[PDB]
Amino acid sequence: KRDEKHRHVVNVVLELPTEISEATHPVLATMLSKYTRMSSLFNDKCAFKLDLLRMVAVSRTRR
Amino acid sequence: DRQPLNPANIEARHHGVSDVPRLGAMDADEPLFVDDYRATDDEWTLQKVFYLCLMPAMTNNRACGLGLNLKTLLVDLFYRPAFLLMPASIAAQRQAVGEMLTELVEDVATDAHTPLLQACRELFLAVQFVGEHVKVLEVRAPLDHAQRQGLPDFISRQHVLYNGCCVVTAPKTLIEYSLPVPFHRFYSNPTICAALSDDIKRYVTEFPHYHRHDGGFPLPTAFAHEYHNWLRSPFSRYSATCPNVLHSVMTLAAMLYKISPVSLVLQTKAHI
Amino acid sequence: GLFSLDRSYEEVKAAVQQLQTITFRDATFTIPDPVIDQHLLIDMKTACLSMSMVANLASELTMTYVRKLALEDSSMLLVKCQELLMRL
Amino acid sequence: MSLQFIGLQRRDVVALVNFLRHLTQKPDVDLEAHPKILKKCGEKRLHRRTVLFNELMLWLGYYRELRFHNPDLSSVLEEFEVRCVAVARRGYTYPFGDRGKARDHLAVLDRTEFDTDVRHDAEIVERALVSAVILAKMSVRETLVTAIGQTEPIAFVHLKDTEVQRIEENLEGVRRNMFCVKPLDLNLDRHANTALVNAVNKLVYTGRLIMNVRRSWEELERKCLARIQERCKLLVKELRMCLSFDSNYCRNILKHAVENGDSADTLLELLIEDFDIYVDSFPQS
Amino acid sequence: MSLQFIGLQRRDVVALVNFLRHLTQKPDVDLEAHPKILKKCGEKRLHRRTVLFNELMLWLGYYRELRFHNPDLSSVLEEFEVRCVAVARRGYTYPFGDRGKARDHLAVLDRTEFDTDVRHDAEIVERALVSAVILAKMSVRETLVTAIGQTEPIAFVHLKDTEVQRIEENLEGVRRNMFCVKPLDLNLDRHANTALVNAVNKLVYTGRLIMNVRRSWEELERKCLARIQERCKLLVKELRMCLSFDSNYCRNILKHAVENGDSADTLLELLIEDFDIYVDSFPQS
Amino acid sequence: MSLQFIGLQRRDVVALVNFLRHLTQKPDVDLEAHPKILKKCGEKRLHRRTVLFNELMLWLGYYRELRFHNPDLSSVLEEFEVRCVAVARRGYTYPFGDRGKARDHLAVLDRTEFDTDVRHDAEIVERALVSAVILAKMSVRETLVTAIGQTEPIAFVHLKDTEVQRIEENLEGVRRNMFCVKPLDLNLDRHANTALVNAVNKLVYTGRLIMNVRRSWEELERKCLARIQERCKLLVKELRMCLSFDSNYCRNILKHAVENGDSADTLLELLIEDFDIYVDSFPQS
Amino acid sequence: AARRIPHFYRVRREVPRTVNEMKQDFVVTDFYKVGNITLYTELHPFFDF
Repeated sequence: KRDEKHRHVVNVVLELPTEISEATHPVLATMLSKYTRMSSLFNDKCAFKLDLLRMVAVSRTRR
Repeated sequence: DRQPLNPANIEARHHGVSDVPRLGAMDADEPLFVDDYRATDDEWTLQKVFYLCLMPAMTNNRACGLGLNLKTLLVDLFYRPAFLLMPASIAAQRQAVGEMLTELVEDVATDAHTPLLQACRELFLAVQFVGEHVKVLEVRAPLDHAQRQGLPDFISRQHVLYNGCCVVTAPKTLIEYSLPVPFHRFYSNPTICAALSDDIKRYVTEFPHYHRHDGGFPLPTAFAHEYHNWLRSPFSRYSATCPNVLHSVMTLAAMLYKISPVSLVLQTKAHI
Repeated sequence: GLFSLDRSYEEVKAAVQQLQTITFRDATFTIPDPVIDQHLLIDMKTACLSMSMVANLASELTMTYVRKLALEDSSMLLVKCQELLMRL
Repeated sequence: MSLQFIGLQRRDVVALVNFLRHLTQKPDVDLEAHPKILKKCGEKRLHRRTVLFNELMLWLGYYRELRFHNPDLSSVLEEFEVRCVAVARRGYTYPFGDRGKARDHLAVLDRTEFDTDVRHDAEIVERALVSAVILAKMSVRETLVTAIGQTEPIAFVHLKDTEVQRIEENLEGVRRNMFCVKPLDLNLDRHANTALVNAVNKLVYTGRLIMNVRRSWEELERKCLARIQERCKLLVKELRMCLSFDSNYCRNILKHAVENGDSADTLLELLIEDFDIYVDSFPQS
Repeated sequence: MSLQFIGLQRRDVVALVNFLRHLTQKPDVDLEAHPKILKKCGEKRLHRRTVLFNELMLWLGYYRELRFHNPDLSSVLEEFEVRCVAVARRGYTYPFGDRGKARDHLAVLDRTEFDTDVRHDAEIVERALVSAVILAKMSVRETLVTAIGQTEPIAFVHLKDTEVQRIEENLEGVRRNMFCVKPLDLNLDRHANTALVNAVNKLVYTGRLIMNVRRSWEELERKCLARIQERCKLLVKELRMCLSFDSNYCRNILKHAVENGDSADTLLELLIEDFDIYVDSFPQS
Repeated sequence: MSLQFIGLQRRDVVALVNFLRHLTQKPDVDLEAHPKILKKCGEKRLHRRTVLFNELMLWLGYYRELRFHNPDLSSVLEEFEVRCVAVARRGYTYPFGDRGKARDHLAVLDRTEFDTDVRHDAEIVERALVSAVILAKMSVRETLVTAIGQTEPIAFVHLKDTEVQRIEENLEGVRRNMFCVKPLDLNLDRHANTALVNAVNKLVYTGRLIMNVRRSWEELERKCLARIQERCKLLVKELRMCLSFDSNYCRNILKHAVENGDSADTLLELLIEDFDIYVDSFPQS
Repeated sequence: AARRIPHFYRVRREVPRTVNEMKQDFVVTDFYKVGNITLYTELHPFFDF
């Protein structure tokens, strides 16, 4: 089921290298549930990369 | 866009939170996504003292405005394992941040005790505050009741640059991602703007006399409204030659005194 | 005579104290003991009657002319007429 | 309320009779919108004479339910005049750049009236909202088309697109079924709007409600009558073949033209009171 | 649309959902009047953050339910004018000592109308009632206030001590739950009283009813937003204490303004749709 | 508040209160109209003392529901007050055979007003309608009857018998029950009739309405005030026979006069509260 | 406008000057001489024409 949606998002959209495991990355491990919802607006793949970029920055901001 | 942006419905922005719809909505004139906090009038005046008096007088109309394509730039510099994989050599770490960012952070900002990665990662944390792409805004403001006496139907055009940067010179490494946009009486430099577009470089190389900074090389038809501007040609005639001295900075403020009847009655009581 | 009715007797003293003095042609003059009476009362009736039958004869545009004028053009005469019009 | 059918199984008659009582409640109030109910009618289970007659009963009974649930806009239609006069209440006080043009729109707004007859209102509404929105845009100084022969679209002003979706979806569920009203779409903001627009938008929503219901009922009647008048023609041409008494009784009933509000309701009673006698002709089971 | 909570077991979650489904039919519609429902949040049992968060969700869903029901006054506001018009025609025939003094009160009574804003609605209710009780007292030749700036207090006239103590229990029980009112078994009519007095008494009743509903509703509405800022200011202090991905996520949600209860709706919808991501930030068990 | 019956099982007490609580909804709102309720008292089955007491409880409680529901035709009364004012503006323009003979009726029409007493209202409308229904006859140059002592039977003029029969059955159904008036679908105007006559008919309709309701209400109350006085007049005789303390106690409760329905409510409120002490007087089963 | 600002400079057509651009180049002593062709534009101090 949804494991195929998560793979399609990790690979068809985010195009993350195979070295970036889904299980390893926790901040990606939560955002996948959210990106799965927005089944539309997958045409612009450049947006989800920058969104995950900024969520990773959310993950490590001490201030 | 073609219609006023007054409706409070059209303005909202979200920071520190994932907005894929906003990030996609980049490049759209519509909902501009303006930050929550509004400028208080006193610092609103300091902005006009700076960009409108200080900068043209200390730069002599050499400055120019330009917007950056963040969508294709931030994804280009970042989005490497080195930044996706972040914990909570000197050259092998150059490869990690890439050739594009190494040109920027290597000598400009790193101390002998801070490696390149510990320095450049501090930059990564500002990615969470990214806003829209560069866009120009018109401001159709009628004049005050003391001045709208004659010609009541007059409406003053403005062409401010939302989400942009003043530019002293062309960015050498971001030259692939910069976007030159001359709009104002100042901030319309041919030397900067031709360095960023062959479309303007051919224009100037056919028309060398537009290279001149004083009365600008003719701005776009959207931006070429000389008469409805607040600040007409005498301002650039003055800033083109004025010596970059503090008093030549103040004298623009005295060029800015209004010709209201209340301005006249108030100004004359002072014996000015 | 018109203000005298529907007003408290102390207010009427303050009004009559000034309505009687007249500065025509730079000289002042004063009405000798002006007094509300029956002789003013019948004139009250005829003035209120004619002035009320005036209100029911002006056309929709005749009353509206001032509103039409001020919304489009302004001058000194029109400023005070905007004042006597109470509110809108 | 005494509907009968020739060949239908009693369990199928239960669903068809219950369809009368649950008609307005369900979404998609249109006989075609429910194909299952028409498969329930008896095609290919019953003979053509039975099928074409069965559809006469369903269409006359459906037309009867529609008139019982007589959709009655006058309660809301009175409130429309309150809201419209409330819009003019602000059109006068509000300043404009050019007032001598908007005065025409305020006069044209003062004209609106409700005839006791329904069929003209879908025009009057259009005469008002176009005149009202051309006013409301000038509240916020929207660019206005000057090209002659162009009517400004009727749309909500300064209401968020996600809000406009939720409000037009309710209007579409109104166009689906006139009887059910859910005016639960009130998210307008205290701060984000101006004196005119606050009322212009509510007036536009009420006018869109009134016109959508009028058009929805008009579509329902337009299809009902054309369907009944065709089924009568098919059945009359069908029974011409038989000579037996029970069949000729049907043509003698169906000579009467169905064109009226009252004529279908008379034909259905006249076709129900005498059902015992002509049912023999239509073959069943 | 579904609310979320952290520490509580599904029993208490369903308890709050049922507490919120039945809000209008519940007596004492005030969350601060039901301390056990706030204890249901599990104060002193769960962590300070989870306590604060389930409380913020309680207040946000409660304020959303208030907006969802939002007591309409359309029918009683029109009945109040319909009732109001009666006293004028009852008083015209009556003989007064100084008919002009009472004609002023009848004229104040007959120009009554309600401005579109809910703010100006209560003022007419009071001015007409001042004009009406003074009229009824002139009808009985009873003492009147004369000191400048002084005004007759609105109070029922010629009614028993028990009867007013009984209607005031009703008018008070309107304050504690406005959305529903139960009309008194007792009728204000009296055979001893003049008809004008009975019309004045029923007018005073509707006026005090409108005033009790309006004042209490606005009081609850502002109090809810006061508690909401009270909660968010403390919750941000709690979330700053322990940085992580999800603790830093809830803060960036809470950075936004709290005013304008549509903004509380925005915060609740954004807080629900993004719930899955920061649920682990709050300790449970 | 809690009615008390001696020998009546809860199956019948529930019926007696269910008859009261739905009184506005039943046709023929008269206690005598429903003889089964008079039989539920236990007459000819219980002893006479208990029979009269249960009949008395029924009469006091029915009178109470009358005083409570207490019809109030104000919303229609103002429409009648407007239509009478329009009738004169119509009658003034239309040329008359006699300028001065109609002057009397038009001045009678100008003088209509509603007295502080409600009871005078039915008279006013009567003297209103003699003012109009005669005048409309001169409108058509019809020869109205002038024989002494008969004035002019009130009647709609130039109307279909199909319409007058329907409007008459409507007025009758209002006559029997005066609380739930049913709004007509009829349009009393006819373009065929004279423009003045459509106004006379729309006047006469509301006039007949106000007259019928006031007459029927006074007719019921004038009867119940006799019924309760008869029940006490007969019950004091039965109570004289026993010297028991409670037997003297009930006579002391009955000492007070039932006139002025206010006393009819006071006696009931008192007769309930002290029911426990004297219930020992009446035999059971 | 920001995106299509290069599109303006693709046309090589020279852009005619406005009047008050042409009005500045005169010296303060030559502004009044007949050789000024913009003398009729200076009708009024507070309003440029």
